[PDB]
Amino acid sequence: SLTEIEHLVQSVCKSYRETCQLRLEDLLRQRSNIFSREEVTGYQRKSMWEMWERCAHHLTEAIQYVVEFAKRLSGFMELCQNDQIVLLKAGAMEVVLVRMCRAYNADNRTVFFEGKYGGMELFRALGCSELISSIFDFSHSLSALHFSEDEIALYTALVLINAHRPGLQEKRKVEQLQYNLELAFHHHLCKTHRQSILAKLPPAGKLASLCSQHVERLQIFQHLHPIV
Amino acid sequence: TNMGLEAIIRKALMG
Ligand SMILES: C[C@@H]1CC[C@@]2(OC1)O[C@H]1C[C@H]3[C@@H]4CC[C@H]5C[C@@H](O)CC[C@]5(C)[C@H]4C[C@@H](O)[C@]3(C)[C@H]1[C@@H]2C
Repeated sequence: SLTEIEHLVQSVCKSYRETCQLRLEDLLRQRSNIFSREEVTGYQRKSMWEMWERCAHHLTEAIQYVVEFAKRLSGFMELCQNDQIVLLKAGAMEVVLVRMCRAYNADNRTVFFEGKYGGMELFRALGCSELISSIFDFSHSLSALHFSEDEIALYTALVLINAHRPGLQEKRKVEQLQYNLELAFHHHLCKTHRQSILAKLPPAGKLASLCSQHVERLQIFQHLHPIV
Repeated sequence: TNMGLEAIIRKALMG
């Protein structure tokens, strides 16, 4: 029924609100709170390992909160563990980078990072200017579309719930979950007159891979660096 | 297919 589709939309939004780490209103309220030049210089003078370690902890924390998101979605716990692991492996870092747009301010090209807004410059010590620039771009393109909370909650669910990921054992059970979300998302977009937004979405697979690679690298090499 | 992420995700799925 119509209210049944409406139920699932509000419940995906609920699950998103509960697992999104920081509230949008807090993020929006803190736009004026910007790192000073002194504070920028502090981050830039950190060792490459110090800065990577911090950001990998954040990236890790983000992935865990996407897992919590997935756990609350309708049929996810009912899938076999193998499928749960396949969907989250293939999908979580992409969800993380889409969530990231909410902490991005497109007016001043800054992002909320450890309690204040800062630009690309903050992340010089990472030694990956191109990756940082690309992620800022992706965030900029996402913010421009001016997602509702519902749009993000539903779109990120669809990033996860995908019956096309290699190595599922129960494709059909994923397909039903994916279709149900598609049906719900389609109704919501139609009633809001937002059908066209998903045509405009910037490519996220490559970037997410590189974030995932870096996370893997830091854990792999942790014994050649100071105790965490 | 990255093994770093799988470990985080496995650990997170418990409990
Ligand atoms: C390669 C670099 C490493 C550092 C960084 O950018 C990418 O990693 C990025 C991953 C981001 C988080 C993703 C989840 C978001 C959920 C959302 O509801 C609220 C904001 C959250 C917590 C984001 C904050 C942001 O500062 C980050 C740590 C970015 C950081 C600037």
